[PDB]
Amino acid sequence: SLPHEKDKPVAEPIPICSFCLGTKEQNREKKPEELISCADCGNSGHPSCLKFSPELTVRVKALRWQCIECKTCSSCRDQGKNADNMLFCDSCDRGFHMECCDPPLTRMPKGMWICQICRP
Amino acid sequence: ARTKQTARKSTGGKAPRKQLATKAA
Ligand SMILES: [Zn+2]
Ligand SMILES: [Zn+2]
Ligand SMILES: [Zn+2]
Ligand SMILES: [Zn+2]
Repeated sequence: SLPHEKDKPVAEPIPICSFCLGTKEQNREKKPEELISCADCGNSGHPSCLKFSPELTVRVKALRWQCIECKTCSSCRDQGKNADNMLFCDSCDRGFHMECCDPPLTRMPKGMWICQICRP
Repeated sequence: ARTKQTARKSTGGKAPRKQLATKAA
């Protein structure tokens, strides 16, 4: 929904789960499950292999979702030296550097964390 | 909270790339 998300083209999806090597026809429980695919690299995974809740799955499927390694901070659009400590929203899975949150964070939030776009 | 680092660990490792290639072939 962000302007810079409506604007970056989407890479061709790979129709194989990077984690279990199944397709949309077979996840780890040998049942069909649609894949989610990274908009930048095209790699895909079952939501069940990504450990996404059903609610989070619905939301990321409607967004320009990025995999763990491709994730860029939604504020500064960078990864940078602090990329490994980038927070992932538990509602939309967007990434934010702690220093790029509104308000900026000095310490890691405890428990489930929802980003500045998602909180009412 | 979830970070890139902790998500990498909690999710579990990806399958071997060579096996992902023999699948896609
Ligand atoms: Zn899978
Ligand atoms: Zn990616
Ligand atoms: Zn940032
Ligand atoms: Zn969010």
